[PDB]
Amino acid sequence: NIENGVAHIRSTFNNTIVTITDEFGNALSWSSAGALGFKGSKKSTPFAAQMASETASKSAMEHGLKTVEVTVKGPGPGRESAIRALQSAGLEVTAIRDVTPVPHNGCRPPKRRR
Amino acid sequence: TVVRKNESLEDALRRFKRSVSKSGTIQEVRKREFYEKPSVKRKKKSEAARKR
Amino acid sequence: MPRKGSVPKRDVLPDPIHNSKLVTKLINKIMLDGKRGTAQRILYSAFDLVEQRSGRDALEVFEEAINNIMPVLEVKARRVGGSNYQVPVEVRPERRTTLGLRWLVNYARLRGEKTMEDRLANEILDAANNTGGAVKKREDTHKMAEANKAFA
Amino acid sequence: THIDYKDTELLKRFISERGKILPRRVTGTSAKYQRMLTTAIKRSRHMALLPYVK
RNA sequence: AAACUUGAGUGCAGAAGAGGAAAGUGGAAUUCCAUGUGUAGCGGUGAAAUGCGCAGAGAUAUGGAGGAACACCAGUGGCGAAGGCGACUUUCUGGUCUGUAACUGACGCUGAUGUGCGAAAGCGUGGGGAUCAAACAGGAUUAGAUACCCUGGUAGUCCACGCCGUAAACGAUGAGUGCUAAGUGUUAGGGGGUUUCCGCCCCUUAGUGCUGCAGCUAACGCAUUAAGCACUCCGCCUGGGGAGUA
Repeated sequence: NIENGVAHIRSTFNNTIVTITDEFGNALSWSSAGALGFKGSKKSTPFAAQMASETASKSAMEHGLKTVEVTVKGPGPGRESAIRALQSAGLEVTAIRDVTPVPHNGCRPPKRRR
Repeated sequence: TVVRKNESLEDALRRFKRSVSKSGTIQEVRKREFYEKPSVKRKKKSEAARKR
Repeated sequence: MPRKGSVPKRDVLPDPIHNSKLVTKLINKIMLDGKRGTAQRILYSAFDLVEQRSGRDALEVFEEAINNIMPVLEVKARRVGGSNYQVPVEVRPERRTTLGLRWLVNYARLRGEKTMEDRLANEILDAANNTGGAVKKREDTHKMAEANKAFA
Repeated sequence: THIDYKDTELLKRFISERGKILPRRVTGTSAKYQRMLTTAIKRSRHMALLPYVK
């Protein structure tokens, strides 16, 4: 359990969310932008990803899982600023993947916004 | 899905920023933010082809 | 002409006593209502008490006191509408010099004593010892521009 | 000639670096080659000789 | 009453195609459920709130069920009379184009009345119901709302069978056949010429675009895909409202 894991981020258009887990995903720790006193619409900032990443990573503490090999799963503004701020914790980011859900034209998306 | 090692993190990003821009992820989900009408994408693709 | 380009900034004349440009710029800002002599006499009697309450000569003490006044980040408002509209922007070196002189005088005028014989020199030794009232609003700018750091 | 859907090696230089199709704009093939290709690349996606995404 | 072969049609030989219909197969995503692990928010906006969560939410991982569509290829590309048609496979079936000239010998064109197809939204009888979503409910905005925005949501959206027969159903241009500068992309062939170690060049046929003379137009513009020059036939107009109404 020590120094082996998968880091999941999915920054949407709001509220960059990060959950770090082991290599066979079991949700070791997680944090958000709402868990740092960002109430609303400040969460869609790269500066919100500057603190939300390591405050789940450094407050994991159960096994010393200190490698991540992060996974990106969202179109957001704080996308690459959550892995740049992950080496502020310094956890040897070794395999970056953009695993985002892309449909094969499957379902009907919602209405246009006037 | 590309592994980048034997370097820093500020150079693996430079690989990853252009390994996403040369992919149908960001231009695909920006297209499907809202349902467009089934005859206005045929003109949207026509404007994105006549300009090339 | 502030839209043809930039205005050509002009030269000043340094002080005869301290041999310093920074002293004369302090003379011009404490010069209330064009009175050169009646304000310069007060500055020439507001660094003797500096040199009385500290053995060092005041030309060292002046440029040591203003470094606890001069901030490194400030707020310039950009018209973004519904956003925060408060961008933390660093300070150009000309405004870096001026805005320290501004806070040093504007809070020297709000003390208990009436004479600027010792209204000025008390706040200088406070700024020399990194305390007082003109220092504590630099930290107020460094708790405002450094709180909204999402616009670097 | 005609593209057979088992001949993977000549057929996987046309697949993308994730599993997509390169257009003939960037590959440089002709018109009728590209659509005789695409009915063979998609029978090879169905029998797991090539993925849909990697 | 005969004779002819160009028009028209059948042969023979090649092609190209999201042309239809029926039955199978497949993957990503959405939603819901079950479970593991795990902890305070998630969601949403110009800002918030309604809503959801401590009866474990979201996030993450595996598995399941179900409905709907078919990313990339994908292009001022292809096919069809139009509406239209986009995963893949098989069966059944329609049309066009090219080339050869064997054959039939004007068999042609247009077409009132008639008879059939005809997007969506509708309606009927049943199914199915995942997303989306009129009506409807609630929260914000505003000067004000029944609008815009947000949460939720029914008919519908989907299938089968009968209807309905209307659209800015538009190239706002009926069909057929000739004739009249050129230049240029591209699609489906054919004959050449080198040869290419499969790639060009020239000529021609049928599509599909963009430029542009003559000519035409009231002007914009159109211009071998005419709105040019002709001939045939059909539909239709003759001031605006009243009215596509009694």
